[PDB]
Amino acid sequence: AMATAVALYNFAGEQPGDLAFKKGDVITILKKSDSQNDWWTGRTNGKEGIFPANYVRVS
Repeated sequence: AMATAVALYNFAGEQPGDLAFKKGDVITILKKSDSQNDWWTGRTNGKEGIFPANYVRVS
């Protein structure tokens, strides 16, 4: 099934297409790369968008 990750920090998701979340939220990964320097794509509590990979820890 899809990868999931725990948010290590808040992210305000302030630009278009971003996913906002809070520390401790469980993010469903829609698509990721193999790198911590990239922008990954996720979903949490009914919204979706992009966020910095290093803000989460894949479970």
